Amino acid sequence: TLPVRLCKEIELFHFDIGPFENMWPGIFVYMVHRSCGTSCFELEKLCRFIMSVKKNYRRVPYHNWKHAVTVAHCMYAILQNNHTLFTDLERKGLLIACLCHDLDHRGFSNSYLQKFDHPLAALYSTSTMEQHHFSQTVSILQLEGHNIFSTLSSSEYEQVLEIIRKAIIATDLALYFGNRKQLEEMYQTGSLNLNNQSHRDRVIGLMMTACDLCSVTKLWPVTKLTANDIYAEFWAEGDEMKKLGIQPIPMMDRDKKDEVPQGQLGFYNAVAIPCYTTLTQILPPTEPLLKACRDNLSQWEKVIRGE
Ligand SMILES: [Mg+2]
Ligand SMILES: [Zn+2]
Repeated sequence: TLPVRLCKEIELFHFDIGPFENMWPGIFVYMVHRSCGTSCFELEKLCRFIMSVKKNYRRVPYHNWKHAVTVAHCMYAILQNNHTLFTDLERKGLLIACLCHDLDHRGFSNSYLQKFDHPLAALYSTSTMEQHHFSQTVSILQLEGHNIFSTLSSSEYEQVLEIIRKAIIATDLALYFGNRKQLEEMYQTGSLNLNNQSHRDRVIGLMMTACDLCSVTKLWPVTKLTANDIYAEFWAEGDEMKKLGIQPIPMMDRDKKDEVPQGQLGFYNAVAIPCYTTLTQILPPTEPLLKACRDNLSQWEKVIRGE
């Protein structure tokens, strides 16, 4: 059972799962139960699926089990605030996609894998890791007793894997820039229509980006602690790059730590602030995410100024 104090807190966008590690599997079950009913999946199947998903996140500093549940929780808060707008299969597909979105991540970006001719880059040309994370999701669903979508029809089973596949591919940041530009135009003119499937996929796509970057929408002490974990992974990539005779970008160079506040400032102005601004225009109840992002942009502007 979930403690009473958490039941109120889990609904809010700023909830930090950080302090409840032993409760993360149960928090995911509670979010699924609240989002699509107590008989959303056969409980025994769901629990085996969750533990296998947990076992398939590596012990890397950032793209680990904790990140998967953080992203899942952010999606739950979007779905709890945007009732009736999402179908039952979408609510169901999106929570699973979020838990699985970074499965079997090795702490290396697509650029490294594409630059050092890694076997995964030969198999998957673009969105290299995201195509591997989707493959890991399908392999897990196909394990004995792990098929949580057994109750669905053929038509429904193939729809949910498609919601999941597009959702996991939308977590490739390289695709975010164009997707947000198209949504921004559609909204400003008045073309945006959620009944059109292509628009829906785009709206879901940006929700996946919002969820995946939600460490920038927590209270400042949490945002700062997560950033140290992201950088430990980025700096470990840059160290391998140095060993292979390639000077890494500043963001992955541990000798360039002093550029972090300015790098953070640019990531908020170019990536995160526009993401949550566009999301807020389409889904007004998601406003707390933009407000929290703005509060952390102000904290980074304070670090650079010397406050
Ligand atoms: Mg990812
Ligand atoms: Zn992620």
